[PDB]
Amino acid sequence: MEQPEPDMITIFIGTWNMGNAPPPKKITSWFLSKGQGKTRDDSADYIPHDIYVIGTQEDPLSEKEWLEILKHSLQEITSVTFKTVAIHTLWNIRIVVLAKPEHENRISHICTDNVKTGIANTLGNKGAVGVSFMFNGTSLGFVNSHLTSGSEKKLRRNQNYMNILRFLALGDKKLSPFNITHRFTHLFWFGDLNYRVDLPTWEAETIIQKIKQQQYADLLSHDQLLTERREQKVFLHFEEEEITFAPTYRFERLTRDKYAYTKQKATGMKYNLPSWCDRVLWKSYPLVHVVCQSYGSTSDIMTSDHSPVFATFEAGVTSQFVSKNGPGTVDSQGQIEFLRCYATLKTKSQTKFYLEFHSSCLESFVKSQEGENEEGSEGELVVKFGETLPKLKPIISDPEYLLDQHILISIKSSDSDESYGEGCIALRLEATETQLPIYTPLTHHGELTGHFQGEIKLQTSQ
Ligand SMILES: *CCC(=O)Nc1ccc2cccc(Cl)c2n1
Repeated sequence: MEQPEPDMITIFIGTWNMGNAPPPKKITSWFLSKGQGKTRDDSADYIPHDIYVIGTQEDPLSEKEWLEILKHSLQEITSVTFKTVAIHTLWNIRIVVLAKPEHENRISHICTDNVKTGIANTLGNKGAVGVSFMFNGTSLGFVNSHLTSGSEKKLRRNQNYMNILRFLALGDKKLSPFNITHRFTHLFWFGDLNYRVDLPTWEAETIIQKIKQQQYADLLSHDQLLTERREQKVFLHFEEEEITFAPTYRFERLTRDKYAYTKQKATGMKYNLPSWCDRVLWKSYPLVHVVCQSYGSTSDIMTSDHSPVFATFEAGVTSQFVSKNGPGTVDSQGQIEFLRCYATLKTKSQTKFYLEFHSSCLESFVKSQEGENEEGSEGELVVKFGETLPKLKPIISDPEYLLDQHILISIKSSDSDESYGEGCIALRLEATETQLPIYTPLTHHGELTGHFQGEIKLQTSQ
């Protein structure tokens, strides 16, 4: 009588800087996506999300204490006893992953890790925790980061981001050229990112007035995370839902009627103008379904100087496919061919380069011959592969499997074997047996290093 495997799941993401205070007795509004912003319909209150991922900062509770509160809260809402997938804490930064009991046998390869940011003085409370796992055929990653505080420290926040994405060891370790920004079908990155509204301190009361009027436009135009992202300084190739809720920091505790922005000994004589510190971003592989269903803040949880933030997503997932052939052999009906491909690189290096193709649809990664270096008009390096690239042999040829897969590409130096650029190509093509354009930007350490473009021709069993 087996339940069919899902094609889509819903995921709840929560971030809350708890301000080193215990929570109030009731926090269900958080998990219901109720308050300000893009909120969830009342008619969905009893429908459980498939996965709940809860990130805290300045969390004063034990793992045991917080798990008990979380599981009781979800049982009250849904009448379901959720299973603990993973819990990991670095200092007072914590991530909890809970899942419906029906998903226990769909989840495998659970990993946790942390990154400590800063050196000496700036090492010891900021960094990130994360969790990854497989959900049937779909790889999921989750990062909760508490970045450097202070309105004048946006560059340090951007440096913290680059250290976390380089050093957090999640996902398939065989994907050696790839950082967490390429290892997952869906990656969610959330936390107290600590970016501020960059307006003069003497405009504090003006800002509060704007908030009371629910007029966020002239504040969001100065939000450091939106401006740094627009300038490609941080979170390149991530998405965020439009913000339609009030700044979530810095509140007087025990009400939400008052923003506490003035400099005090307790703040290091820093101002904390109202800001959207608490954020949820994501990055999914090309042409995979991901839709943000909610993004908002609670109004009734007041123990911290931050309000909790929620976001919910409908995310596409795939099945664990088994044919008569693969896994454990190739299906010769299938092939992936790359035609007239070239990489354009920002590097000044004059080494030869080769490609590596990594995918779950291959028995193991494939290494190309070296390309032929030319100079582009505007000074650049162009690495030409012609029709020289290997024919990739997928393990399963069924189009219902193969059209849902992705090929990770690394371009590596022949001299050093180091990646100069990583990217991802979807096989969700408009046509099979047809030459079609392909394209990915290439990044390294999450910054743009080039592009890969050319044509693909996909052979399936149909
Ligand atoms: C966390 C260490 C590790 O290697 N995890 C791992 C291994 C294999 C995987 C396959 C597919 C998806 C994921 Cl998330 C995997 N993670």
